[PDB]
Amino acid sequence: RIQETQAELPRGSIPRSLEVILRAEAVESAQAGDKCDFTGTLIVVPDVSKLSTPGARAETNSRVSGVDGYETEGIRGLRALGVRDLSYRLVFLACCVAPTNPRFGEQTAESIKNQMTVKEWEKVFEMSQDKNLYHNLCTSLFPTIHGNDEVKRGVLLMLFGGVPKTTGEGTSLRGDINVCIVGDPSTAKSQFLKHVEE
Amino acid sequence: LVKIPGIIIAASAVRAKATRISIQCRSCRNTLTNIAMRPGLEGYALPRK
Ligand SMILES: Nc1ncnc2c1ncn2[C@@H]1O[C@H](COP(=O)(O)OP(=O)(O)O)[C@@H](O)[C@H]1O
Ligand SMILES: [Mg+2]
Ligand SMILES: [Zn+2]
Repeated sequence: RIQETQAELPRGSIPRSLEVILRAEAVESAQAGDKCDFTGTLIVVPDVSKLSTPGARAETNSRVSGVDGYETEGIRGLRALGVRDLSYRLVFLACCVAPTNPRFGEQTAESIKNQMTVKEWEKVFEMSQDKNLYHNLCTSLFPTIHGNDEVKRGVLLMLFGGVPKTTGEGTSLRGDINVCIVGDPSTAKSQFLKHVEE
Repeated sequence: LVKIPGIIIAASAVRAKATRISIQCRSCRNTLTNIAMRPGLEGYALPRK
């Protein structure tokens, strides 16, 4: 089940949600939260509709009339004529799947290196080697917020995270960084959060 | 439709063939009056329900 992206909502509307169907190789190619890009064909699917208003019956074209005691009236006649309601839903049949915004042009560092192209890999390498990368990342990630350099640095470290670990007895050592911002109103806290999300 | 010549060597008595029948249900006693019988040598299969 997918729903329309926020970039396409009309005014005052609720996003339209439709079910798309993946077949064969693509069966598990979409995961929750992903901004996928389904390519395929729209289709209709017969529906067992609960509409109490009759509509669009389909029946035989052979003119047959029940004899006395077996008249084509009621459920008997409906069944004999083969009357069925033509109620449909719109469903999407996706042959291929792919993210809307590709990140690159199990998981491991070598896997990421291979997945990313030569230009992207060289850019990553050169920025990794670049000096003052800490300040560069902070500034490039928060180009509108002034001050709060400590908050910027903390959020960057949170984004990079730690190294989760598990002890011999089983107890786990959390490696994720938790950050909280407390302060006076209009101090850019929501701005930091929205930067992080976007 | 055929027109043929012959000689009648027998003639059965004149009996009563129903052209309409009224069938009544045993349980509710409701009727299905005026069921059009076919003409000639032919029978009728009563409704089962
Ligand atoms: N230190 C700051 N530097 C740049 N802009 C700021 C700063 N503090 C507040 N603002 C501006 O004030 C606006 C409202 O801030 P807001 O996100 O509501 O903070 P809070 O949620 O903590 O009240 C923001 O859109 C932001 O541009
Ligand atoms: Mg706020
Ligand atoms: Zn009866």
